[PDB]
Amino acid sequence: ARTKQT
Amino acid sequence: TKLYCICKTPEDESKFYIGCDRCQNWYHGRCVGILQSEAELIDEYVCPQCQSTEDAMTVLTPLTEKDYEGLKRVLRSLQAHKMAWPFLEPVDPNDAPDYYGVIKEPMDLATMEERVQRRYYEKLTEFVADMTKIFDNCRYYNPSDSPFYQCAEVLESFFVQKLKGFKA
Ligand SMILES: [Zn+2]
Ligand SMILES: [Zn+2]
Repeated sequence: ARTKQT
Repeated sequence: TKLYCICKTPEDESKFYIGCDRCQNWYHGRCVGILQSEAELIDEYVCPQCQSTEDAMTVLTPLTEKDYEGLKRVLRSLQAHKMAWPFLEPVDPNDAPDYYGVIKEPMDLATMEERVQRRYYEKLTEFVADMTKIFDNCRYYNPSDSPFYQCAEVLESFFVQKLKGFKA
């Protein structure tokens, strides 16, 4: 999946 | 700066986001119920609203080649079921006159098989409607405590489970 994390 | 998620907020780099491959919006994992550890295990992500739309449209999309083959397998499974005996073939006009006096839209599994063969059905909803007609006709014509009525109850329960996850 495409994600944005710290 | 854009606004994202169901909560309509600008990007906060301290928060975890997951992107929906269908609508292309971004969602806080916390707002859609998915943690980073869980997100690692899935390839594509479909947000809750998009997933609800996909679930609802399953019965409306065109029946594909594979769908038709699957419908045949579903019919075969029902035809082999112990409680399917009252529904395998049309009621014999000769065994039962008033059946047709009150049922003008009869339906049975053999007739449904013929309909799948010639591609009478073009959407899953149409196939499900004919199956439901088999059971509704039966429950309309027989008492609830009768074996016929209960066979419809049993087979419909079996049918609902058999159809789970049917569409690609
Ligand atoms: Zn949010
Ligand atoms: Zn979406």
